[PDB]
Amino acid sequence: SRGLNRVHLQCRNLQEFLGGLSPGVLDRLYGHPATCLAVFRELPSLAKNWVMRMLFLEQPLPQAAVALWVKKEFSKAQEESTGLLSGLRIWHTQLLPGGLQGLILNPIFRQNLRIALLGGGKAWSDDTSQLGPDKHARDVPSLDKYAEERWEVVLHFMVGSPSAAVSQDLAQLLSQAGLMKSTEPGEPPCITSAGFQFLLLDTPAQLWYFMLQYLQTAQSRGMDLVEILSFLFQLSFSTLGKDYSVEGMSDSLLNFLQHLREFGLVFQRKRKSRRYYPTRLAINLSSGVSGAGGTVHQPGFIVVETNYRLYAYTESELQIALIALFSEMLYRFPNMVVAQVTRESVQQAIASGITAQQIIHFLRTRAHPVMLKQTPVLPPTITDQIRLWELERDRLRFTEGVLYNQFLSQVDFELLLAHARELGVLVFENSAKRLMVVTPAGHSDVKRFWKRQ
Amino acid sequence: RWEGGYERTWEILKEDESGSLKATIEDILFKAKRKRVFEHHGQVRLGMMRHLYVVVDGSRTMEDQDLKPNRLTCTLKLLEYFVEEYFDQNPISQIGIIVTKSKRAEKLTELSGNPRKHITSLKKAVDMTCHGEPSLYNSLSIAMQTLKHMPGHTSREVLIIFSSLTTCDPSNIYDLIKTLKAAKIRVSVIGLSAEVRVCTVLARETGGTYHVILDESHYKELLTHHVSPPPASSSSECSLIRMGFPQHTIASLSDQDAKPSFSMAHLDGNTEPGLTLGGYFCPQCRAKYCELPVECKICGLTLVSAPHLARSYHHLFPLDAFQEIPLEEYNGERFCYGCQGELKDQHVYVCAVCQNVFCVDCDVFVHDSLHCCPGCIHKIPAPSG
Amino acid sequence: PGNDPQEAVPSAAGKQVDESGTKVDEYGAKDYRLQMPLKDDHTSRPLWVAPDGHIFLEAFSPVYKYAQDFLVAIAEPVCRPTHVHEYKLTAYSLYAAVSVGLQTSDITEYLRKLSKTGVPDGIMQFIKLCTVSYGKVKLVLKHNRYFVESCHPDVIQHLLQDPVIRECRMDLFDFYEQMDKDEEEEEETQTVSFEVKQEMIEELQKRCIHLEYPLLAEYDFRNDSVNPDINIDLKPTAVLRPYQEKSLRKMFGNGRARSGVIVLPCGAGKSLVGVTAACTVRKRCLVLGNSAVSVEQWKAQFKMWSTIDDSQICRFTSDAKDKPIGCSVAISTYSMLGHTTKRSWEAERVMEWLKTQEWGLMILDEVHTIPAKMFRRVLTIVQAHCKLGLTATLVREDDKIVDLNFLIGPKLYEANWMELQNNGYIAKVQCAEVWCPMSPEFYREYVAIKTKKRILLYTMNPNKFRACQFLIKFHERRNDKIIVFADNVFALKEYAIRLNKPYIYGPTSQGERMQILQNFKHNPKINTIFISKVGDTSFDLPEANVLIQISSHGGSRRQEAQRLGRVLRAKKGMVAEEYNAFFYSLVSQDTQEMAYSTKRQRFLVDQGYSFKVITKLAGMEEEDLAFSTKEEQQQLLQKVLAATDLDAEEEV
Ligand SMILES: [Zn+2]
Ligand SMILES: [Zn+2]
Ligand SMILES: [Zn+2]
Repeated sequence: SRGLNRVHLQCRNLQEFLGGLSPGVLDRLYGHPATCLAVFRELPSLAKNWVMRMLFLEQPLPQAAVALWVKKEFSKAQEESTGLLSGLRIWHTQLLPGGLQGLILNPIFRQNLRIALLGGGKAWSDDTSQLGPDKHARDVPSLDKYAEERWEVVLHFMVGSPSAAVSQDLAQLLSQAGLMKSTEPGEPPCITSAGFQFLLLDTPAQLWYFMLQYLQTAQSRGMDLVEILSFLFQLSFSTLGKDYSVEGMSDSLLNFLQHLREFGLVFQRKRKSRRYYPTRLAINLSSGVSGAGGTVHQPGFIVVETNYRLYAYTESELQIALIALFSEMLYRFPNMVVAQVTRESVQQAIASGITAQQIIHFLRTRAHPVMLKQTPVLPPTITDQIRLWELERDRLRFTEGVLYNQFLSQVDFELLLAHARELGVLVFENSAKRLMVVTPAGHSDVKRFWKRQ
Repeated sequence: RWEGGYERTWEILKEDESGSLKATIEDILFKAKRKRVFEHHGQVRLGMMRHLYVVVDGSRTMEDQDLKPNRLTCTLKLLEYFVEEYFDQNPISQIGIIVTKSKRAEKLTELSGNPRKHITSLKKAVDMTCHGEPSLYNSLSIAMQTLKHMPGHTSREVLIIFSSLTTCDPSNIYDLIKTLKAAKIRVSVIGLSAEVRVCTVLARETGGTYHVILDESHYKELLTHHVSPPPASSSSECSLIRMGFPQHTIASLSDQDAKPSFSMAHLDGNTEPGLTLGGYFCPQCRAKYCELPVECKICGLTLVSAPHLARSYHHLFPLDAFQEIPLEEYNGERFCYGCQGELKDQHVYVCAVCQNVFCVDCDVFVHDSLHCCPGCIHKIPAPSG
Repeated sequence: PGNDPQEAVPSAAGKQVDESGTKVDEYGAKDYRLQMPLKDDHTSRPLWVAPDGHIFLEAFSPVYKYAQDFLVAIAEPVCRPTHVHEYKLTAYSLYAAVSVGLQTSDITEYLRKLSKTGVPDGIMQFIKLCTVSYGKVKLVLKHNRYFVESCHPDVIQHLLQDPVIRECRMDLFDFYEQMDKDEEEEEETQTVSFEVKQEMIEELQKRCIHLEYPLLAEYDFRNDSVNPDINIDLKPTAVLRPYQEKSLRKMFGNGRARSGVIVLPCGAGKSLVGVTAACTVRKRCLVLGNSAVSVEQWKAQFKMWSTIDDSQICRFTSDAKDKPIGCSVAISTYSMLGHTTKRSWEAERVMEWLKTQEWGLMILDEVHTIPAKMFRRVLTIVQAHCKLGLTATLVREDDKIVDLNFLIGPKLYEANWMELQNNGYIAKVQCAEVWCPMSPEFYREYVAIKTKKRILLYTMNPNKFRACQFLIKFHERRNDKIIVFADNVFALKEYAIRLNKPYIYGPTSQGERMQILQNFKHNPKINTIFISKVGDTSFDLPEANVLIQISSHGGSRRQEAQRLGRVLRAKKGMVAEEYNAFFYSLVSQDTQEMAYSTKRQRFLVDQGYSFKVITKLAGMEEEDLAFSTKEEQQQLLQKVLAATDLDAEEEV
């Protein structure tokens, strides 16, 4: 069918990446800046206490004591909180410390974590180059406009600007990303399918994903460095630095920085230097979760009473662009109240697929202080409308397969059932007509098995 | 004539200071419309262990809308709140839910303190036709004969919800003055949007306080006025004796699980039709049943549970007041002694004794939730003697 | 010809209405709707003045400013959608000639004063005072005294034009009689009233009265003094309700001479206020029923709330001929004839007793039903002096050429749904366009066959029946009235065969149809009934609580929506504030019915009511569903395979 993992992936970002690489490569992910990165992109409350002992537990506590930390209530939730924390590779299962397996954390992270718990004037804490407010030469809400307009010149130039983007090689990665593409003559910076989905997204973590995928295109610099630097951005703002990012420089740390003002999240002066600037953007990456602080601009209340889109507030052109993809055809004047269509805005998801929550997110992101005095149930039936509209056009579930029909026997078919169910390469079976829907990737193992017998 | 005259009403009220700043002072008058009656308390003497009697007019007056789709909807919904906020403030008491419907009186819920029973009764009282006319004489008859068997060491007050209609009852209820004046039972009515002189004479011959419902906000006010246990007439009582201090029981004391359930029709206690495992224990029956800080039916004394009910009024009397100044003595660093902020809407709230600076949200939090200035603490208890 | 007052103005001066660039007079607004909201109140918010089309209502922080003007600003607006505490759109029309206790510049000031000098485009300006306020009293001397106005500066053009067209010119037993004539005062100031030019010249005059830039207000001085006779009126204990108490108060806030046209919602006190106008006014009145369908009804509540009946009853359509000789108060029907001796003496009596009616009253139900060709015969045949437009519809027939104030004068009152449906006896409908997953063995055939048997395919669906079977027993459990409206008979017939219920069709005998009404509207044992195309239209006003519909094919939105608007009454004496009237529609998915419902629910949200699409039931196999086997549905399918086009056509 259509891809649906490219939108969220907010724990696997630190798991499917990290578990997709080596323990020694994620040993590099225990830089002391990377310590806060561990605790927060995971959100269990249950593993979030299993850590809390280990600063006082040098000792490997026995497994059964915490396997029976929580009784009958929510054993699955304990188990669901367990192997994922183990799947972080942060733990070590001891063999027989006292007679039985008694688990314990990686201590080098415990080294790294406790400095981020109490004490330590270390390299990220102090002593080399961390941070520096000397005398105020430039202010944050002015730079917040930069932290707004670079998003525009990102997001508008995705759709296409009558203005122009700055000289970036990033478009040749965003065309590479499958968000954008370009045919060969003139290289038009269009959208393939996925930037359109990211047009429907609103958080910087996708940018972060292609910035994690920035080194992936045959580049060999510090992936260790940039993800430390990804944390090292996440310091709110309020720091110019007596060029403190060059006193704490590195190779990719300065060059890819030239791109962080292309990405806008840094602000560099003359010679791309002399200071550094983290933007207030450096806290919604940290979650990716919605956030009350993630309000960008505060337009007003909306409603969609009588499902007729029902709102005003002449906003900037990016929101106008955010509904130029989403509501034309009986636009009106100075209040942005394009009427409703149950077909066109329905057709305006066909190039995205379902924007189910992304409606609901942009429901609470159309005019931002709407949840101030409005109903909890903001769409009364209107979610289900949007749902049934999304549940209308999705008439297909694309799935290739290999089917086994006219089998010579009936009980050896149940063997090949049990053979494929052993393999887990079946998707479906019909025993009444001796049919099995088998994956074509796992076809060969049965193709090998049938030719052997 | 009137087509102009219908809009001579609108035209000026629409209009205001023009040029710039229009529809501005109209909002200022709406804030100037606010700030109604605060407390006006400061009383002494009586108010302890009330024995209230809900009396409900069920009549055809309910069918008028006037505040809600039904006047019971105005009434009944906030009674539950009035029940809960009563049991909040006054757990040493109990309330007789008695309903007048069709010229009689039904004591719907008995004189008791069990909130769920009272509230679900109101939830049962939702689909009431309120057919027929009010009869207070049947209501006072129940009110007499029940409270007749109550001690004279009991607070004797009656809360009548009357829909301001004709008091449709015979048998010399004017002579029920001397009946009940001698019986030392107080009777308080509030009229629903109108007045009954005879009932107004009744309450002024009572000492019970009569009012008229103005609005839904105003409806709450007089409820709130009658939440507090009022200083009723002198020479009621002094004391009330054999206040049973109970025990909680854990049923795991010495013999672990020697009894599968502590309600098997022979155990001392086990009063209500349900299974139990032992939670409670009274002194005099040695009654073990479901926990209740009220009273029982076999020892028949008061199941007092002191931290709850001997604490509630135990600080509800000894209050003092603050003062307001618009001035700027900047105490703190332009702060509050409580929440530590500033807006300066010229209501710098100073205590009478310790003289500490507070805000509305610190004054309200005292005068609705804290009920005392903690600035007196650190100031009372250190030289206290 | 000679029928042209000021038509609705905006036609031009705007290009790609996204005026992100120009919005020039809105920039005057957007200056002060934006410069003003700083300290916790807006003191701004111009109702979002839009030059073309209409403007809006703020109505989200109205407080006192726009919540007073939740009503009062709406005089020339009509508030066509309704909402929650948010914005509220309207339209704009002829409704300044109704708003004639005020100057067009006086509103223009407050149109600016609401808008915080949010300045007009001028489009409204060039349409503000196109018709200056001017009345036409019918004073005691048998026709009219040539009233002008409270204000003088209008005869100055007029008398310098109109006469040079057409000129104008015992003791205690009688002491009080001049004390009444003492009360004949200055008509609020100065009157400036002239003398009748011989009663046959006003028709010649009216066509030139509007010809400059004025417009005339025909009145009815029939209450203080009247030279012809007065019938016996008598209001026998007819207690009524403040929705219509306000109505005649709008018809009479002045003295005893002003005509009136008032909009009600559907099912409201229609046969009350006209009967109230029948008796209070002390006239000799007339009703013009839509059909004989109306005629039986409107006399019946007149027989109820008036004891004026001693053969004092004049119903005049479809060989009714009831009391021709002697007309006191009559019911008629719109003589749309224009034929060569249609009714020889009968319509001659309709002609000649119109002449005996003199003027009476023009009780006119729902003139959206009236075509402009019949609006010719409105004024041509009937030449009365006071009218009564009982029309729920505000705008009809897409005819923005001919308006309606030239026909009936001002359109006085419309009653709010909110103050009837939330505060008032009118129940709350739950509208339900319910679509169902069909069986696909109705649809491969449908797409195979581009021939009107395809219409009957989705029609005869057990998936429809499974919904139909469902809500019967689901609302049998509440013991309240239900009615189902199908499209055509022979599909509906098998519903009345399978789960057999009360039912009708076209040629059914009316005396047993009345027994069915007796079996339905009186007998509580069977709250279920079926109807056809005729019963909504030509026989009965049903009086129920829960409606189910099947028919949705023709684009007459309102005509269908006024069927439900009439029938659905209060379900119970429900204590709760919930919805208790109920609408249901049965929709075929992937169909014309799916497509029509999209525009239909668009029209539903065009007026805006409690609406929900459900698709699944509240447990289908909870009920013993008939047609649970598709073989049984295949038994039905082969009937449909045996069916013709003849089961698939309505009355027209
Ligand atoms: Zn005892
Ligand atoms: Zn304070
Ligand atoms: Zn104090």
